[PDB]
Amino acid sequence: RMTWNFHQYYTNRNDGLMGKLVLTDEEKNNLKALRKIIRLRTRDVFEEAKGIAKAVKKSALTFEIIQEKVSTTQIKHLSDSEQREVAKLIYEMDDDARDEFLGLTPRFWTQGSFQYDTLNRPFQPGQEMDIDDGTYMPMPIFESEPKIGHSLLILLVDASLKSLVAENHGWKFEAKQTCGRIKIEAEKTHIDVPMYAIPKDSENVNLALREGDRKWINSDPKIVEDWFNDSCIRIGKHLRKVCRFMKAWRDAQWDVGGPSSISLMAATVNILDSVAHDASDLGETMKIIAKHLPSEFARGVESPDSTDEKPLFPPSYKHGPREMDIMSKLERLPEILSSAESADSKSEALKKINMAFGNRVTNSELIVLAKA
Ligand SMILES: Nc1ncnc2c1ncn2[C@@H]1O[C@H](COP(=O)(O)OP(=O)(O)OP(=O)(O)O)C[C@H]1O
Ligand SMILES: Nc1ncnc2c1ncn2[C@@H]1O[C@H](COP(=O)(O)OP(=O)(O)OP(=O)(O)O)C[C@H]1O
Ligand SMILES: [Mg+2]
Repeated sequence: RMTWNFHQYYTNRNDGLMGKLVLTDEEKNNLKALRKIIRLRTRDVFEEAKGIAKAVKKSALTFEIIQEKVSTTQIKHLSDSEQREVAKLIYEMDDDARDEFLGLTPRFWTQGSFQYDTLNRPFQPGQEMDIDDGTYMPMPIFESEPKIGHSLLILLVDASLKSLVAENHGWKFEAKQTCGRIKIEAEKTHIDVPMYAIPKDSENVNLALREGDRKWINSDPKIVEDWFNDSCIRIGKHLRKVCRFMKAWRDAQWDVGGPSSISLMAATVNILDSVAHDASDLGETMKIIAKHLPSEFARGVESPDSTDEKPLFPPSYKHGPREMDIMSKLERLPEILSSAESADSKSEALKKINMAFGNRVTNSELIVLAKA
């Protein structure tokens, strides 16, 4: 009953997979420095725009003079039509709207894998690590439209990010449906900035959407943060590790694409909550996760936010080529792991398990002969 054991292959912080995935302190500090840069500029742009609104409260300035004031701020890094729109929105505000804007100071909170500590070093060329830093606009509760304006809020956050891109060589701006993004290719890094409306201080946490039908959706990122932290407490310290490993698998199997990180987390928590496993052998634990993921994904992976009816990964009847590919690779994973376990030699064991996680771990002495 001889096997190969991979517990150190997975967990070793020198040169096992944890060692290869976890950011160095310098890398983490660089991301925190990037976050601060964005936060300070967003703060500044809002103070600048408020200064113009303050002037208009004092005196009903002409549109031309408001434009001139806009053009001397960071908003100058938007397009001509975008600057005109900002000036027009400030010109068009009634007294109550203007007073609400003059009271607005954006707040910030990091979400995603930087926040709950599952951010992996990227693997393939082109792949990037990111930090997701949300900007929050405290304002009165609204049903349909806020008393400051979706359009103005997005223009000002865009102005912030674009002003930074203009000042930093090798930085590039990208608009997404749920965020503005600064990409820094040479640093294999981007920062995503989702924007939320919240009350002036979960049902009233509203994510801004860039294009389409709905300008807002109720999506409180703290629901996911709290669910995952609670899950780590409930299941144990290995949950963060196996979530990292499943994301590393995804990065190795797909250059571009694959299932979302949050779908992997949700399915893995469901499996570990409901299936016996042993944290002293994370090789066996990974095999157990891999055996059960196909069924989790085939039925559709539900969001931990119960108010979100949209699945994190759709059920089988809604699959196209991409979802079919994901199912195929999920089905292959337990077979890869099983073959690695019974390989003829340590070097073949390493070669095989690296077909799941990529050729990152090279130290075959992390794999030891065992019985199972
Ligand atoms: N479909 C979704 N439903 C609800 N929240 C989502 C969804 N996709 C992303 N989020 C929110 O955004 C956060 C960041 O997402 P994302 O960058 O995809 O994951 P992550 O956990 O940061 O993993 P990576 O390490 O970046 O791959 C996590 C969650 O609070
Ligand atoms: N409820 C939500 N639904 C979707 N995305 C969300 C939600 N809440 C926050 N986000 C933001 O979306 C970001 C990742 O979304 P996504 O648009 O899938 O980027 P991606 O994973 O690079 O894929 P694409 O760039 O869209 O192909 C991370 C997070 O900051
Ligand atoms: Mg992220």
